Amino acid sequence: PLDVALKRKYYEEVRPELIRRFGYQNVWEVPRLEKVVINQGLGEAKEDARILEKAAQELALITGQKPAVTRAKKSISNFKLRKGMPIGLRVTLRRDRMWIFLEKLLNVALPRIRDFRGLNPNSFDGRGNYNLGLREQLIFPEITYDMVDALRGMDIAVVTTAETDEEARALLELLGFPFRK
Amino acid sequence: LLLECTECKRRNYATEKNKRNTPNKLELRKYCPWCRKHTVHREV
Amino acid sequence: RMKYRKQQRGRLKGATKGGDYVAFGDYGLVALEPAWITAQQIEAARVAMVRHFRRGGKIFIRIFPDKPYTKKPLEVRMGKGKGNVEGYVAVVKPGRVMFEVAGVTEEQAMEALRIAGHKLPIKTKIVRRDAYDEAQ
Amino acid sequence: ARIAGVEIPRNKRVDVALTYIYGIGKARAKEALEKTGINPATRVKDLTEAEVVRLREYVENTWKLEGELRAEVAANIKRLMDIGCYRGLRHRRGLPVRGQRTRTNARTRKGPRKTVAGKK
Amino acid sequence: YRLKAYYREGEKPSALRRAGKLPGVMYNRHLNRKVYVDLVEFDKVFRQASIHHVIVLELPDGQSLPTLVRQVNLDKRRRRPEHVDFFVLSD
Amino acid sequence: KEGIHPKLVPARIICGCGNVIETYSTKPEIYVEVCSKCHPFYTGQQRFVDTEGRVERF
Amino acid sequence: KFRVRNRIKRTGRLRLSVFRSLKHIYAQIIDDEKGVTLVSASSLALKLKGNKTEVARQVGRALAEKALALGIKQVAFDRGPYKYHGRVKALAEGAREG
RNA sequence: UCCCCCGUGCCCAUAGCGGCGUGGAACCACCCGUUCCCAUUCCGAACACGGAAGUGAAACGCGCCAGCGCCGAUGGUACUGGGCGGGCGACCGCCUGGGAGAGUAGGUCGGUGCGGGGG
RNA sequence: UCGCCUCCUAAAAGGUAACGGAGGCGCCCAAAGGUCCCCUCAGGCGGGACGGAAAUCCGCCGGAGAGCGCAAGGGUAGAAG
Ligand SMILES: [Mg+2]
Ligand SMILES: [Mg+2]
Ligand SMILES: [Mg+2]
Ligand SMILES: [Mg+2]
Ligand SMILES: [Mg+2]
Ligand SMILES: [Mg+2]
Ligand SMILES: [Mg+2]
Ligand SMILES: [Mg+2]
Ligand SMILES: [Mg+2]
Ligand SMILES: [Mg+2]
Ligand SMILES: [Mg+2]
Ligand SMILES: [Mg+2]
Ligand SMILES: [Mg+2]
Ligand SMILES: [Mg+2]
Ligand SMILES: [Mg+2]
Ligand SMILES: [Mg+2]
Ligand SMILES: [Mg+2]
Ligand SMILES: [Mg+2]
Ligand SMILES: [Mg+2]
Ligand SMILES: [Mg+2]
Repeated sequence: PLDVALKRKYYEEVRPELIRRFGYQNVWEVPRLEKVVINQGLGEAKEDARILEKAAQELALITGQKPAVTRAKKSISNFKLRKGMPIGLRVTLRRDRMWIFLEKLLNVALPRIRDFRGLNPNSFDGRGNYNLGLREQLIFPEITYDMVDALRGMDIAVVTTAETDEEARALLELLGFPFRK
Repeated sequence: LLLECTECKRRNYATEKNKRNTPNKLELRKYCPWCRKHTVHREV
Repeated sequence: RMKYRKQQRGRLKGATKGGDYVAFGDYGLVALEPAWITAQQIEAARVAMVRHFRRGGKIFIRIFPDKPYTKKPLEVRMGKGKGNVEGYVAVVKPGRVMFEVAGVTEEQAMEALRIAGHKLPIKTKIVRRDAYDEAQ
Repeated sequence: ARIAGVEIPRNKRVDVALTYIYGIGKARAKEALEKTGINPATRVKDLTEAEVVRLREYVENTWKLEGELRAEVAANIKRLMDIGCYRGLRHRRGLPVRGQRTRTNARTRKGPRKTVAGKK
Repeated sequence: YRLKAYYREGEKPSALRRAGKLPGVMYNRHLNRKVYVDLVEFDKVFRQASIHHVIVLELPDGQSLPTLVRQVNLDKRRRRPEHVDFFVLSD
Repeated sequence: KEGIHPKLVPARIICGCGNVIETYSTKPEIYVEVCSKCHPFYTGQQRFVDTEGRVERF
Repeated sequence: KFRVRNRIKRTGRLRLSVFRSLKHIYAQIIDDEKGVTLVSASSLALKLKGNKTEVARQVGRALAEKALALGIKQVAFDRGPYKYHGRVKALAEGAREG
C-alpha cells in the first residue's frame, strides 16, 4: 500500500536520524531509496524443451512485479548461447513495491540464509549502490521446496541517492540491513 | 526464387524475389495493378 | 609485425621531421645524407659499438627498420618481389640522429661512433651533447 | 516444514527425518524427539506446527549444526593444516589418517584409479 | 649572462644567415620585435647558459632587457641554430 | 501496473518465534520459520588452551 | 538526455514550438530561414487555473486567434519531447488540420 | 531603457569537461499521487495525467577558477606554383612569389538574435 | 588474369597505367523494406549467487574508438544502430 511499515520507519526515524547524524542541510540531501533490481542470470536454453520461464513467475510471485526477459547483448561461444535472445531475467522495483519487497527481504528473508553471519560491507565502493547476491532463492516467505525444480539464485542491487558509500551505509544499516564486522 | 504476384485469378504479375525456405507459401501483398486499383496479389 | 606491407620505395626527399636533435644519452651519430639504413647495418654498427666498448653503456638505436625492402630473385617482371632480402630498412633522411651512446666517456664514444659510421653507408657527424631542449 | 538450514523432510517418519538435517543422526533423532516430547513415529506430512517449532527450539538452540558445526569441522581441518601435524598433513594431500594402510586400499580418500604404473 | 643583439626591421632572414646572424624574436605579452643576435656569440652564450638561465639582451637603443631564451629552431640538416626567440621577462 | 499482475494482497506474516510482520505479498496467509529473534545468539566455541587446561593439569 | 529532436525533422516553415511545463504551457510560431518568433501564448499567464488539458486547449484557441490576427494559415507542429497527448492542441483557426 | 527567468535559433568548444558559490517572489525542475488519458519486452524510473503540501538537495540557470581541454598569433623554417643552376648519383643550392604543421607568447569558461513572464 | 566493388599507387578537381600493393561479389532480406514512437553504443572503473578475464544486473566516466548481413572506404547516435 502506501503505508509500508519499512517506509514508515524510514520516514519517521531514519531521515531525522541521518540528519542528526551527518548535519545535513536539506531534506532531499538525505539518501533516499529509489531502486531495487533483481537479476537472474540463467543461461539455460538447451534442447529437449528447456523452457524455464517458470522462474519468471516465481520471481514475480516473490516481488509483486512481472520481470522481463532480457536478451543477451554480446554473443560469446564459451557458454553456448548466442545470437541475442534466450534468457536473462530482470525486475526493477521502485516506490512502495520496492518498500514492500524490502519488508519481505530484510526482516523475513535474510533472517534465512543457510549460515548468514551477515552481509558484505565492502560491497558499496564509491557510488550509492549496495549490491548483494543470493545463493538460494527460496529463503523468501513465499516459495518453499514444492514450487520449483532447481535452485535459482538471484542477485539484488539497491541504489540510493547517496554520493558516497558511507552515506548509503548509514542509510541501509538503519533501514534494517545487518552487516559483518 | 524469383516469384511474381498475380492479381487474384487475374493479370498483373508484380514480380518480387522470395527467399523460399524462409517464409513464402501464399505470399500475400496488397499491390496496385495496371487495372482495377488495389487487390491481394498472391504469388505465382 | 602488422598491417600489410610490401611497401613502395617512396623518395628520400627533404629532411625536417627527418632530423631534430639528440634526446637520449650523451653522444650521437647523426647522418649527413639520405640513405636506406638496413636492419643489417643497424645490427652491424650496434655490435661494432657494444663490442668496442665491451659490456659498456647504453646504445640507443633511435631508428627502426619499418620498410620492407624488396628484391626479385634474379628474374624478369611479374609482380612485386618476394620481399625482405636482408629484411627491413629504416628510411633515414639527413640530420637524423641514428645512434646515441650514454654515459661512456668521450674516448670510447668517439672511437665507437666512428666505427658505427664506418659500417653505415652514410657520411656522418658525431654530436657531443647540449642540443635542443624545452624545459624551464 | 523446514527445520534447520532449510533441510525439509516430507512423508517420512520423524525420527529418521531429523537425520537429513546435518549434525543430527539416528541417535540424536531417537533422543531429542521424546526429549522435547513428541511421539517419534509420526509421519512429517502430518506434523503439528506447534510440535514442529517445539522440536526446532531444541534443534537449533542446543547443539551446533549445518553451517555453525560444518564450518568448525572445516576450520578444524584448516587448523590441522598448520605447520605440519601428521593429521593436518595428509589432509593437505588427501591421504589416510587414522592408521589406514594405503599400499593397496584407500580408494575413498584417494580416487578414479590413476593406473599409470607398471614395469616391463 | 649579458648578450648584444640588434633590431631586424624586416630584412631577409636568408640574408641574415648569409651574413652569419642568427635571427630571432624578442617577445612576451608586452612587446614583439624581430631581432637578430649574432650567432658567433650566441653559440657561446647558449651552450654555456641553457634555457634555465636568464639572458639579458642589450639592444641598439640602450635597453638591457632581461629574457629567458625560449625556443630555438635548429637547422634540421646542416647542424646549427636556425632561429631563436626570446621570452622577454616581465616585471 | 498493467493487465497481468500478482495482485499483492495485504498479508500478515506470522513466525514460529512469535513476530508478526504486516506486509504486502501474494498468498495473504503466510508463516515462516525464523525472522528476528535470532540476533546475537547461541553457542560459541571453547578455545584451545582453555579446553586443554580444562582437561588436565600437573 | 532527451536528445529527441523532432525539431530538425521540420524544414517546412512556420514551426509551432510548444513547451509543456509543470505549471504552464507555452507555444510560439517561429519562422525558419530567419529565426524570428512571430506569435506566442502562455497558458497560466493568460487565463484559467491549472486544469491543464482544458487550459492547454484554450491556449491553443488563443494562439490560433493570434495567428489569424496576422493571417497565417499553414504551420507545422514541434517540441520533440511532445508525445502528442493530453497536452492538446486540437484546434480550429489554424489550417494545418492539426 | 537595463539587469532576472523562460522558451527558441545563429556562430559552431575562444563558448566543452571538471572544479569552486549562488538561485527559489516568480518562472523551471525535483517533487505528492496513478483515480483520469496514455504508460513501460519489468518499473507513472522514462512517457503521461492530476496536483500543488515541501525543496533547490540533484537537474538547470547565473557568477569566479585554468586543472584538463579548445583556440592560438608575431616571427622563422618546411613545402611549393614559376624561373635558373649544381649533383655520374641519392639529391641539393639560388632567385621569385605564396606559405604551413607542430611549437612558443598568449587568448578563453561565451558572444548573439527573436517572442513571452517578471522588479 | 579476363566482368563488377573498395582503398592505395593517383602527383589536395576529375580521370590515369603496369603480370604494382591489399581485399571482396556472382548474393541476401517479407522485415535486414516503409512509416510512427521510443532508447543509446563499445569500452574502462568499481560492485554483484552459480556467473569466463567480456554472459545478465546496478552505478559513474564514457562523442563515437560500438553497430550498420557481407570486403574496404565514405558516413553515422541531432541515426543510417
Ligand atoms: Mg527460374
Ligand atoms: Mg596407518
Ligand atoms: Mg523544438
Ligand atoms: Mg556557445
Ligand atoms: Mg577544480
Ligand atoms: Mg551557496
Ligand atoms: Mg515560490
Ligand atoms: Mg528541464
Ligand atoms: Mg544544486
Ligand atoms: Mg598551432
Ligand atoms: Mg602556424
Ligand atoms: Mg575556462
Ligand atoms: Mg566566454
Ligand atoms: Mg582525386
Ligand atoms: Mg534499416
Ligand atoms: Mg561486480
Ligand atoms: Mg555478477
Ligand atoms: Mg559505430
Ligand atoms: Mg558478401
Ligand atoms: Mg560511411
